[PDB]
Amino acid sequence: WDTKTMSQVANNMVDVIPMEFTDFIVIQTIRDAVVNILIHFDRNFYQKMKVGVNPRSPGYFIDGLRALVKLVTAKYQDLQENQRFVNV
Amino acid sequence: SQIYEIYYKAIFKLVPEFRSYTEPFARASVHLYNECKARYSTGLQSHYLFSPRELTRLVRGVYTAINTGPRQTLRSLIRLWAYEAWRIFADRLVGVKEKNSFEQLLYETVDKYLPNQDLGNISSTSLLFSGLLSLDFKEVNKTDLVNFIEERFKTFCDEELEVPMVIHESMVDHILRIDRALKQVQGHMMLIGASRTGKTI
Amino acid sequence: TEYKLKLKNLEKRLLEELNNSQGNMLENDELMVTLNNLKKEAMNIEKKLSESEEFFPQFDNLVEEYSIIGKHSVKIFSMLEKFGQFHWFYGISIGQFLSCFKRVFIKKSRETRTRVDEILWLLYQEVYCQFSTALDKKFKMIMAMTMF
Amino acid sequence: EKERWLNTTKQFSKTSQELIGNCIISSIYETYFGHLNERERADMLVILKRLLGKFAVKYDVNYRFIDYLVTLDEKMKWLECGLDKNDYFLENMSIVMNSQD
Repeated sequence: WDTKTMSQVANNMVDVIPMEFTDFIVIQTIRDAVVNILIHFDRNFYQKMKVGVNPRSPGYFIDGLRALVKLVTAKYQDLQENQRFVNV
Repeated sequence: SQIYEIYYKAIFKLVPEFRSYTEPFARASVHLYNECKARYSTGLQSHYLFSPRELTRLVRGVYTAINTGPRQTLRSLIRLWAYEAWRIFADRLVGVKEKNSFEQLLYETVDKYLPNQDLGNISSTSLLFSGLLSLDFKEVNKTDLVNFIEERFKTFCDEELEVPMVIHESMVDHILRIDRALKQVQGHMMLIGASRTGKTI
Repeated sequence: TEYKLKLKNLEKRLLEELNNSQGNMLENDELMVTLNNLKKEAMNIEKKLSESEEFFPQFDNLVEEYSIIGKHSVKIFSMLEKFGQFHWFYGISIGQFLSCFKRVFIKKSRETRTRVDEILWLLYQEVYCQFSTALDKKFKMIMAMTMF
Repeated sequence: EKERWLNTTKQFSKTSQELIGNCIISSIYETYFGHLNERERADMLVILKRLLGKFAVKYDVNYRFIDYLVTLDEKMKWLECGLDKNDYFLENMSIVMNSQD
């Protein structure tokens, strides 16, 4: 999967926007920074761990993205619940 | 070159206005071939194996795209030849270095035998020929194909197996390749998707 | 984690008790002692965090000497595992290695007596003493030379 | 004095801006770290943490995957069913149980 294609898929995955706040170091979008982190980690993972004459291709990337969405939604819900409790 | 010039003559009975361009198209097709077998040999990959059968496939693809295509201008003809040359020679290539090598080789061949300034981006991502949208096999716009694929993929996801995925730039070109493969009579094709690329889907 | 769970529990108890006992008087001092006990049980979390800010770096500094020990331990175990590879009787497990490594401190306790260096060398000595018996003279001397 | 204890309201905002990087670390664990050794996991953890540091993303400094994603009740249930003491085995069990898409 070409890095451009990976970024396209990651951008269409995090179209849900539970997150907020700035990019301290200048595109300059939050989700773009997150997907760049994920892409670089996928590349470094395939570079460091797996031994072999370059046969494999990113499959952990998709599952990681989906699990990240799931977990972020759960965490936003729980955090709002806690904040509401303490506010009342 | 002589045999395939005769082939190009025989297929250019559908567009006699370019009867003078029957020879340069053959030589170029041969020159491309002569280079494609030289640069990409069995030393690089086990499947870099070319033959006159590829030239026959190229002529056949040119004829198939003309016989069910609108009136072809010189630009349309050379871009059609380029599309089929890509689909026959370069789809089997591996890595990126070698794909750019073939792209520049196509540019060199065209510059050698077809002197024209009407060319655009000859890369496989810019020229797209599909019989899906148009009634005929015609070069269409990018955004048109993207929207068409999205709207058809929604229904394909609702009727058949439910699978969410992201339509990206490479998916369109690969879908076009699979379409031109499944359209011809004796359609057979093997995909080397390492995994999760969704060759199956 | 336990005091955080109990903190949420006590917050919920207090809140649910405030809806009913708002009209009661003399409840003042009772809720006073309640929330004061809560104040102390929360300053307990504060204390544990404060001492954690001092404890975690000590841990991250102590890990290095014991990793210096662990490298040698795992290489000796790899040697003994290759012994097991060569012949079927020289097999060796992790449990025996860990037991032999524990025996070293019992010996020092009885002795009553740079600590890292001495304990590493005691590891070597005890490994030789314990695992020399299940080998034949050839491999006895092989292990001796290799561990030296 | 309880009016004073209300300051966790201001602490919330600081605790929130880091949940993004924390969920990043957790998803990367769940997906990749399943088939990695202790040393391998530590090394890839350091790599991911420095990638998060080079980017403008907050993440919890005192971060423990186990404490972050497992609840105390499940952490008790697993051990009660016979899971080993190794933090490595706890991480493995948590990966097995939590995500099951």
